[PDB]
Amino acid sequence: RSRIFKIIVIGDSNVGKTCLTYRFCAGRFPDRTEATIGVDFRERAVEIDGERIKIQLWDTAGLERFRKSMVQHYYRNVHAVVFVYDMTNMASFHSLPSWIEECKQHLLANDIPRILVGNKCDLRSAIQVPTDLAQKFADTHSMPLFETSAKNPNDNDHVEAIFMTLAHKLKSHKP
Amino acid sequence: RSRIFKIIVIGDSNVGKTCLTYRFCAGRFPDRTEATIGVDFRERAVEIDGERIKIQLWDTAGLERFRKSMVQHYYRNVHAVVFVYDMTNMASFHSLPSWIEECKQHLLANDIPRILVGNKCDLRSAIQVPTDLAQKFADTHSMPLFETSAKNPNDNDHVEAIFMTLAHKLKSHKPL
Amino acid sequence: MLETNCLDLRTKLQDLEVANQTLKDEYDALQITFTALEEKLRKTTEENQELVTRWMAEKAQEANRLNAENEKDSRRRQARLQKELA
Amino acid sequence: MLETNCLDLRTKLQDLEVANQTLKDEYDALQITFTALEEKLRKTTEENQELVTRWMAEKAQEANRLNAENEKDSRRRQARLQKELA
Ligand SMILES: Nc1nc2c(ncn2[C@@H]2O[C@H](COP(=O)(O)OP(=O)(O)OP(=O)(O)O)[C@@H](O)[C@H]2O)c(=O)[nH]1
Ligand SMILES: Nc1nc2c(ncn2[C@@H]2O[C@H](COP(=O)(O)OP(=O)(O)OP(=O)(O)O)[C@@H](O)[C@H]2O)c(=O)[nH]1
Ligand SMILES: [Mg+2]
Ligand SMILES: [Mg+2]
Repeated sequence: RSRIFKIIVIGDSNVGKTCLTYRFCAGRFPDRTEATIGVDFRERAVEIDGERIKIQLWDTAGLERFRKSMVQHYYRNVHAVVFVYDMTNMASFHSLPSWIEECKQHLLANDIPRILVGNKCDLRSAIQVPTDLAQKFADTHSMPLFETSAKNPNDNDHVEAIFMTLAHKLKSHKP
Repeated sequence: RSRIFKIIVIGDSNVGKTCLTYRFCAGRFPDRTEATIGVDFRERAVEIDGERIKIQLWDTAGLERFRKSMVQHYYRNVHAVVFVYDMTNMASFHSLPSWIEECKQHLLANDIPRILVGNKCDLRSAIQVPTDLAQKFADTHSMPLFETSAKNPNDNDHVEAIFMTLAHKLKSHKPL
Repeated sequence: MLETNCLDLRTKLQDLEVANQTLKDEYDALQITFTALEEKLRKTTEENQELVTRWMAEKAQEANRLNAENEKDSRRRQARLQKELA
Repeated sequence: MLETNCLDLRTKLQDLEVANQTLKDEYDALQITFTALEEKLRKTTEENQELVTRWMAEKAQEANRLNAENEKDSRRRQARLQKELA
């Protein structure tokens, strides 16, 4: 009865895709990370309404050379798309339109949920992307905004709450 | 429920360890090979004298940088050792004593069988290692010799017969 | 030598020597010593490209397998649901 | 010339003092232009080492897990074999 949800994680290198996905699946911060090559797969079984759901996260590569022939594979039968930037890096945020264009060119359906996540919110003194800027971007693209920290998983929007909210939204096929 | 026999395959780069082991387990010649990195694992279930046995071949790397800090893993709980050289490459035959010495320093029991396999016997016009040299080597070290071809698997000593004979000896705990 | 004379040509003799310690020979020398450097560089680069290409290809094959498995499971679920509607 | 004069020697000396500094220009333009290529090589070799080290680390972990798995299956099997005797 265990159904699967393929959720891909997309974004510039070093915004924290590996740390976020690992934080959700392992329940700890990575001892050490390296640039993801190709993709890494992390899964977590959870229960929602007594039904068993496997949240299958694809931790994609942000470097061009390390994602070069993978994008078709990322987008095949994807159930949801998570875009990620670094709250302390404005350039990672200005990248989102190109990530969105890639998504729009590779999706095979018009009803696949997308969400927007700002990471490293623990780095308050070095934040470059104010909430209202991110919020407007998110709203005008029909995406919820989350501001979060893989390093400190209970700060602002809880890391657990992001993927669990998304999984609840997928399971019940609700807005 | 099935016994697993761990059999490692050791020798210089390019002697054809990947091709031999892939030949035994997949029953084909590789579409292409590249230098093995670390190790490749290939398995084949067979039936010997009524019993199902899983033959687990460790296709090791022959390049120094690709086997770094792996040897402890190669030799942990090994059941048999296959040394391989290229019959068209005398240098790969001359490496055999150092491979033996590595084995000796890392084997944890004195009763693990070892065998010697010369590969690429199909390249008859380029062979550098005469049978009698290799035979004397194998005898003095208490190893059977086989001269085989992963590419043409029924030439001289059949590739299948090699690993099957070994697996029979392991299953019986019989001499070579 | 506040006033140079003809014997100060024995100092030009010194310069026709200190020069030919480098003059011409060292050019053709370093040219080939570092036409060999270009080769080790391009070989190390080639090696990098082979490594990354091989890694990426394995990842692509793994992502393909996992997609196919997800698909198998999805067909199971839908088939079960169709059995249930009956 | 069949008989060299001072004019001959002089214009020769000027021509050579031209080609010499030309060659010095072409030597000083390779004396460090390859000293940098050195650094590019160092960098690419370092990259190569990083990649091979991460790949080899993954293989070491996978071999370790497989040995533990084999051992686990051996103990389990002999556990059934011990159960049957009772
Ligand atoms: N302070 C802080 N640092 C973080 C956080 N998340 C990730 N980082 C750091 O950001 C750097 C990049 O992290 P990764 O997860 O490796 O980056 P990535 O997005 O997966 O990058 P690629 O795999 O190359 O695409 C690392 O140094 C992390 O430690 C966070 O929530 N807070
Ligand atoms: N003619 C002929 N060529 C062979 C045979 N076996 C292997 N080769 C070739 O020898 C080359 C080396 O083959 P591999 O099997 O990859 O060598 P290896 O021992 O696994 O090398 P490493 O993984 O680097 O240790 C390849 O080009 C093979 O095609 C054979 O039986 N006959
Ligand atoms: Mg990553
Ligand atoms: Mg190999």
